[PDB]
Amino acid sequence: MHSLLIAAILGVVEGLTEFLPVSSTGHMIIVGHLLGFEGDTAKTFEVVIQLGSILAVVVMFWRRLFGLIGIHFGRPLQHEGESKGRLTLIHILLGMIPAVVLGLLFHDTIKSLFNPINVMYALVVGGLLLIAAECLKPKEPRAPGLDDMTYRQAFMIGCFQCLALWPGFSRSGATISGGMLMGVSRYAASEFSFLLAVPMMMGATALDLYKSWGFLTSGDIPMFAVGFITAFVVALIAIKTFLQLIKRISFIPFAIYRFIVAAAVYVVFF
Ligand SMILES: CCCCCCCC/C=C\CCCCCCCC(=O)OC[C@H](O)CO
Ligand SMILES: [Hg+2]
Ligand SMILES: [Hg+2]
Repeated sequence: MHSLLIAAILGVVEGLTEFLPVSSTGHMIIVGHLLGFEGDTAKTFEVVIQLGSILAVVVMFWRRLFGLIGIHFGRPLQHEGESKGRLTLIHILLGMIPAVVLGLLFHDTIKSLFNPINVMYALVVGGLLLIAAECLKPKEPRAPGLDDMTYRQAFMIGCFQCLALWPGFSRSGATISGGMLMGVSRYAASEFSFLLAVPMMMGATALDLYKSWGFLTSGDIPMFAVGFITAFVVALIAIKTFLQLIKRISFIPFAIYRFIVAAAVYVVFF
């Protein structure tokens, strides 16, 4: 069946690219164009399989996420840092504030940048940003572990998340670049962007799901669900592999891969 085969393909695409700094949105417009799945019903499909990849972070950081909102499951939480500090909900809130304000104020304007030419630019520019963060970051990270992050690092990563409102720029790309430029290690910066994505994306999809709720029907449920859990399985493999891969690899190959994806956006759409 075409409808479910496509749902599984977009599902693997979403689950790989959503948290890799490679622009899930960019990959979605190419593949959706190559599959023929591009209508209003596709943009609502591609936002609900985002919740699938969301759930993966939720599963992977279950005990950490609940500890931030005050629910400690009767065991000490695992410590990830060189200091006696602990990531707190304030870190998350500072990481959310700038992009929330800017995203609210400029909603209509942001929506009008969803062109394929803007996504092409955001792939190149965000790749350059990754290169710059890799070239400019300190020799010795100030926050080697997630629990070493400061309010200032969290807030600055939060301002960098405004760049993510640029369609194609990749939320994880913006926030990991900012993290490394603020002396956060690749690993903790990845971890912090995944944690930050949870409130960000769950309010993003909820917002999109409300404004686009009219499209959903009874028959979407088969398609909407095959993509959802595909994005969940793939994201769980992607995130766990990425967190182990980035320990040894840098972001240069992702930046270069972004440039190849930019070329594809031009080949496919122009
Ligand atoms: C859904 C469309 C496809 C999704 C696109 C995914 C993006 C990956 C692109 C570039 C990263 C390349 C880096 C990953 C390759 C590393 C493999 C490897 O073996 O490197 C490990 C190294 O040996 C350490 O010890
Ligand atoms: Hg350099
Ligand atoms: Hg900002």
